[PDB]
Amino acid sequence: VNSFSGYLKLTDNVYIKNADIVEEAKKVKPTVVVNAANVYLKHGGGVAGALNKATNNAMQVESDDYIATNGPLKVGGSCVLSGHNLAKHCLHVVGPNVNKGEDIQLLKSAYENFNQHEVLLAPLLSAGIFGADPIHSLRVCVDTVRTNVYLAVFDKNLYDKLVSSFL
Ligand SMILES: O=C1[C@H](Nc2ncnc3[nH]c4cc(F)ccc4c23)CCN1CCF
Repeated sequence: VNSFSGYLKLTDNVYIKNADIVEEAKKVKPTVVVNAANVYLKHGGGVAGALNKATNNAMQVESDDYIATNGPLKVGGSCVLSGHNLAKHCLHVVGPNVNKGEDIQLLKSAYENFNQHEVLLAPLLSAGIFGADPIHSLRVCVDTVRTNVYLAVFDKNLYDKLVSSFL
């Protein structure tokens, strides 16, 4: 039993809700919140900009030190950093950004990072400003993640479409 509330159950391990991931993280304080990161951990907009803003820019400060030490992530890769006031940990995961021409096949590799964590609160990878089809992202999530994932979808219209079209 966990503290996630109001989710629709899609499969044995995947759950979905129309929610602001920032507000959901602040309420649940999950062990792991997933960020929709880029390879430079520049949290300017989308989910990343919102999460970082909620940390009062502490996420960005920590991320800049991470990059200065380690260099950029790979597309499809991830790193574990602090969750600040939102979660114990933040798993920064880089899905391909279609608006940069990145290979959508890397979306499966991106979701594989979730399997290193027993339970996660997450957005749909490569959705929103990353330019991928969210219906496809949900399909890849369900077919790749085996651990327990609680998906927050900000847009109510998109949420209803994701549920109604789910196979
Ligand atoms: O709403 C969503 C889903 N992403 C989110 N899910 C949960 N919380 C979120 N907070 C955000 C804050 C932002 F500035 C930008 C995006 C999100 C977001 C996936 C695609 N989509 C439609 C429009 F992008």
